[PDB]
Amino acid sequence: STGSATTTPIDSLDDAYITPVQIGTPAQTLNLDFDTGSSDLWVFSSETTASEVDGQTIYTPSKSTTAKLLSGATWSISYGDGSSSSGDVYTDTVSVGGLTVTGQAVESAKKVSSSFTEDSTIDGLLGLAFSTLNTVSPTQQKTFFDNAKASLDSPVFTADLGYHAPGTYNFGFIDTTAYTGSITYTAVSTKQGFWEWTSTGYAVGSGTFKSTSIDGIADTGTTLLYLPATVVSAYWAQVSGAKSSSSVGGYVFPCSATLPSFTFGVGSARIVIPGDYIDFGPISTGSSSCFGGIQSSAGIGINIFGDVALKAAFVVFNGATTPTLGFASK
Repeated sequence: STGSATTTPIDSLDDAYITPVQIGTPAQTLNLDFDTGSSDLWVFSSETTASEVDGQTIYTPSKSTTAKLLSGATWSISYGDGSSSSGDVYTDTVSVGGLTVTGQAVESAKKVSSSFTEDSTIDGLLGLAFSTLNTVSPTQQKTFFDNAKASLDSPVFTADLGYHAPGTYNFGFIDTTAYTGSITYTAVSTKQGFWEWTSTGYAVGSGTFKSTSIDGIADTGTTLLYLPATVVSAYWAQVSGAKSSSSVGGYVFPCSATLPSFTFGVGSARIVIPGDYIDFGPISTGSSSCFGGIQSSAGIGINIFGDVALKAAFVVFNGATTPTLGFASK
């Protein structure tokens, strides 16, 4: 089997992307944030504290003939940005782009933090990291991909995120028309539960590529590219007027600047992020100061190849017995 679904930016900055997902019988379609940095599929629901719902579409398990309550089970998750959610657990039929998993754990939110409430466009998350990170207790549950894997034509999914445009998540096949040149594959460590890999270096604009190992995670659920302070400083030093602002929370630059590209290494191959992808717009409405899309990972504890990096590539998440990542230009 295979699946193919379009993913759409939630706003004009590509802050996140939403993908329609069918849950239950008859189908209830919710728009979920596919997150290769986590491993819970959780939704706003009929059980979510009413005051914490503001415009989201909810899953109502009592209207699904295939929903089953997982007796006694609970879940509770906290994300890197300080957001969180928690609740109880159903299993139900879940379909993505024509690919159906029966008995998928669908985690129903009883509580969500303010950032989730305040985002009316995201109806929940669909985790695509390794199932070892799943937060269901007492017994951890499998991700959608983990459950689908054996049935897929090939044990893979691909992320093809657009810049200020829709893109695609495919399951079970590689669309050879969706990228230029060849896909370079690189090793993955699953030790921390992420799609963790080692980039071979970087370049700033037209500068010569610096060969240096940068361990980090491929994370579709993180907006920006978070890299070591040395790398990030080297980038912003090439932008006139750029500076790190503790009050704003990162590097800012004059909105009139022409941003250089940023290149990261995948083995001997190179992915070039155009300068425009690094512009996240005015720090506040009407400001002539803009927020940068490459920021320091110091204090996160891990480097994160988020959407700013991933949307410059066609990315293969290879879930074979020994997982790997592939990157191609496009």
